[PDB]
Amino acid sequence: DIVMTQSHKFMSTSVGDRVSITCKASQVGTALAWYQQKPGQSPKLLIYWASTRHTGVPDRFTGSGSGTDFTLTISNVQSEDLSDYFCQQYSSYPTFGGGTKLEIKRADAAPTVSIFPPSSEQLTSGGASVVCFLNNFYPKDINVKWKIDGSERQNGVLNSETDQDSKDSTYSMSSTLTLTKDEYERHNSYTCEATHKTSTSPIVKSFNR
Amino acid sequence: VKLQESGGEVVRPGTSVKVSCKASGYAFTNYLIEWVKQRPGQGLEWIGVINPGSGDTNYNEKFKGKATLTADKSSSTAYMQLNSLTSDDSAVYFCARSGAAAPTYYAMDYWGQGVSVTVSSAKTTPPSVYPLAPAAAAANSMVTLGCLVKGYFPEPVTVTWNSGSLSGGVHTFPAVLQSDLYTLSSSVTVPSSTWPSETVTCNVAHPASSTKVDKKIVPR
Amino acid sequence: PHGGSWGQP
Repeated sequence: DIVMTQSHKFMSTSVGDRVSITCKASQVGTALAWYQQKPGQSPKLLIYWASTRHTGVPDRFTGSGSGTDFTLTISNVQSEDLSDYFCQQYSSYPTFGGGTKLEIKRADAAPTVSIFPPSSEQLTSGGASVVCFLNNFYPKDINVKWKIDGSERQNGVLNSETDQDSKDSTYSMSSTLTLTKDEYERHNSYTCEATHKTSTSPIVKSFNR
Repeated sequence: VKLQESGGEVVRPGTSVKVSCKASGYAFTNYLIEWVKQRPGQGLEWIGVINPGSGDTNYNEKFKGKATLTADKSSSTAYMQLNSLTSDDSAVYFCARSGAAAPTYYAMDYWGQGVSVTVSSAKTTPPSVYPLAPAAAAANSMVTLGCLVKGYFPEPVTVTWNSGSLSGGVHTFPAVLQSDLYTLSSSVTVPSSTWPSETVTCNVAHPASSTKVDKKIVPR
Repeated sequence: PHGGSWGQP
C-alpha cells in the first residue's frame, strides 16, 4: 500500500508567477502522474512517467523527480490554472495524493456582512432561520459568531463557504442559524459578528424584533 | 473521442447499482478501463480495472465485495455494479482509460464526466424557497439580497437571479445537509437605487422533483 | 494487474 502525501496543501500565486507543487511517496518509483481537477469537473492528466506531458498540455507545465519526491511546476500561471492538483503512483496499485489547491494573492479585503431575519413565509410554516452573509473578503480565514440577546449561540449554526472567485479573487461565506419558531419569538436581539484579519475589531450586524 | 457515463442515481441502502461508461473515438479493446471513487473533500480511491478484450479484472482488495466490473465489447461499454449499498458508498464515480491493455498499472489518460451516486432513504422533495430582504437597517450604496432554499432532495438545485440576466455579484453557496435533506443559500448584491425600484427575483430549479420556482424579493 | 509502464506511440 504505497501512500501519497502532498504536504504543503494550499498555495498562493500571482498571475504570471511561478509555483511548485510537491509530492511525496512512501516508497520509490518513476511511475508518477499529475492531474488537474476543476470543481465539478473530472480530472485531467497533465504529466505521466514523472516528466512527460500529456497531449495538449501547455509547456508551462513541467514535472520532475524520481523515487520518493516529485514536483509539479507551473510557471506563468494563468487564471485558468487556479485549481486542484494531485499526484498518482502506478508503481503498485494506484493510490493518489490528497491534492493541493491553488489560490491567487490579492489585496486584503474586509467582508461586507449582511444579516436577514426569517421570512414571514418561513414563520408561517413554523420555522425560523436567520441568515448572515459575509461576502467578498480576502484572505480566506475568517470567524463568524452568532449572538442572541448578548449571548453567544453555538448550536443550530450551519456554514457554507464559496471557492475563490474567478472574477475578483475574493472569498465568501454563509451562515445560517436555525431556531424553532418558539425560541425565535422568545428573544429580541440577533447579531452576526465577523472578525477578520483586515480588522482587529469585529464587523457586527444586528436586528431587533 | 470520449467516455460517457450514465446519469446520476439516487438509490436506497442495501440495494445495488450499475453504472455505465460508453467509449467512443478509439479502440475500446486495446485500452484498459479503470474505475475511481471520489467522496467530497476526500482523496481519490482506486476501485479496480478491467481488460475489455478478455476481460480479465484486477481489484482493490477493499472493493472486492462491493464492485463487479464487466465489459461488453460489442457496444464499447464498460460497467460497474456496486452492491449492498450503504452510506459510505455515496460518491462520484469516474471511469477512465489507462494503458494499452495488458496487466500492468498505468497512469489514467482520459476521464469520464463521472457519475454521482447517492445512497439515501430520504424521499424526493422540492425545495422551500424563502426570500431574504432586509429589516431594514438601510441605507447605503449597494444592497444585498438573497434566497434561502430549504429541504430539498436530492441534489442538486440551480440558482439564478433575474432569470440569469443578472449575474454580476451573485454568490451561490454549496449545499449542506440538514436532515433527510439539503439546504442552500444564494446572495445577490445590486446598486441600491436599483432595488426596490425594479424587480429582483430568485430562480430555483430542481430537476429531480420537476420543479422550478421563482421568488421575487419584495421589501420587508 | 501488476507492474508499471508506458506510454507508447
